[PDB]
Amino acid sequence: KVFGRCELAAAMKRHGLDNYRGYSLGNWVCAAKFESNFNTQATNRNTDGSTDYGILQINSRWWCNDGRTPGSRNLCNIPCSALLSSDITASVNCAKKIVSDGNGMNAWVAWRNRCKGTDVQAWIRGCRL
Ligand SMILES: [Cl-]
Ligand SMILES: [Cl-]
Ligand code: NA
Repeated sequence: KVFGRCELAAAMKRHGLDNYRGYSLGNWVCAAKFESNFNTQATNRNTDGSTDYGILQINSRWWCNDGRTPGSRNLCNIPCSALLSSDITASVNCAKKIVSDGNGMNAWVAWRNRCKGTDVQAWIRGCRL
């Protein structure tokens, strides 16, 4: 699924991401924009042979099982394919674990390089939320 901006905002807010670990909704929408362009089916292969999945490009190196990242972990205890679903529940529940592991949203490189320190509230402006 390719979400609209406000559509995604509302889904994330419903799942409790707004202000989760102190990160306002616009941070999460900005991270999704630049990680996946709001597309739940986005996938991208990493240098080390792991793959990032879904709207928040969650990495198989640590967080999900894809069967093709030798030596990896599955800390969210899910198949990576669950992160491609039109229903973002699995991506949000796993992102809450990632953002809690110590480095907050710096876990997402696109958030650090394209959202951190910007007007992230622009990402939810206009939304009836
Ligand atoms: Cl915000
Ligand atoms: Cl933090
Ligand atoms: Na894995």
